[PDB]
Amino acid sequence: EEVKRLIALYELTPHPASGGWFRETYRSDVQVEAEGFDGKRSVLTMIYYLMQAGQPDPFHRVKSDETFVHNLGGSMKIHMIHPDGSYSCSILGNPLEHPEARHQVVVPRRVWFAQEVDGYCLASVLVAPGFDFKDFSLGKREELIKEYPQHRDVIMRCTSS
Amino acid sequence: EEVKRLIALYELTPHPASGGWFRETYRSDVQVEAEGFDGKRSVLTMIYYLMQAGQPDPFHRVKSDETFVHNLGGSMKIHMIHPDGSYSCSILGNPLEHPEARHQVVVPRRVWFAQEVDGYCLASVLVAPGFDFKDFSLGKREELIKEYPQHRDVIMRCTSS
Repeated sequence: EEVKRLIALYELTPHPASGGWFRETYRSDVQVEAEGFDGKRSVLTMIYYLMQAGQPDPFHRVKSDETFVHNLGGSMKIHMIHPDGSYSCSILGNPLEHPEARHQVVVPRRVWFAQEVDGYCLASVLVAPGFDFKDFSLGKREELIKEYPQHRDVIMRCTSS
Repeated sequence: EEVKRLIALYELTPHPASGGWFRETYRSDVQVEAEGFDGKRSVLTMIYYLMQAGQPDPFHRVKSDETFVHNLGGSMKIHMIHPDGSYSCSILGNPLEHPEARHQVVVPRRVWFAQEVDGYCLASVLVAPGFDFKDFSLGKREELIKEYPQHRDVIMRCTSS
């Protein structure tokens, strides 16, 4: 597989909280303070992230804008549920093959998001201020359905029991 | 051309200080203070940047790490001259086609750098702290040769008279 060659070359490993493969490749020396964050943070972090068909990356949330950039493969569907209860969907990919896709997608801070692919996709994902486990939340199925009953179907598909 | 379709779709325009095509697509709301910068700065900025054969992007320098990410096309050669006078070269591209190329390249703050391609390349380029004209320097041919006489050849090729 091309997938296996990519995993070997970029030295990726299974992601604890999801279905894909990852590695953190960069973490900035420069540290900054920001309102709403508990303590100092790196200004920027970057990973590789690779996904396959059949396993969604379940709903999750952070305190920073998160920037997705397309490297190789098919399209990636990014689901979003905003604070006011509205839902949207952005397509990450190559517009020369898929006219409504784009090479860059930014998901706004504090939005609940999840993703799925039809083939495989290799992306680079960045966050600023930089990633810290204290700023991260994994979504709970029953709590999400309680808050957003109008989105039961998509929530069921992109969460664990 | 595929190049012309890309310019139209992503709405790019000629870059003032170089040979390629660009547009700033993202600029973070969050502002931070950092030692060595004159005043507050955005935490992160992003552009698209597209290059063609025959025109180099001439030597230049900034105060932040700069992160290159490969989207489409052939390989891109990134020349670097470090503060201690040493020279290095990184290849941005797809290792499935070009075994020594990589999809991500980070150039360290305060390094003089330039680039060239053999075909065409579309990349996404990010900087943190975010870009501000007061942090930017365009290299002068005679001043660069005075400081780094051992690198006369490459300097001649990647600067204007």
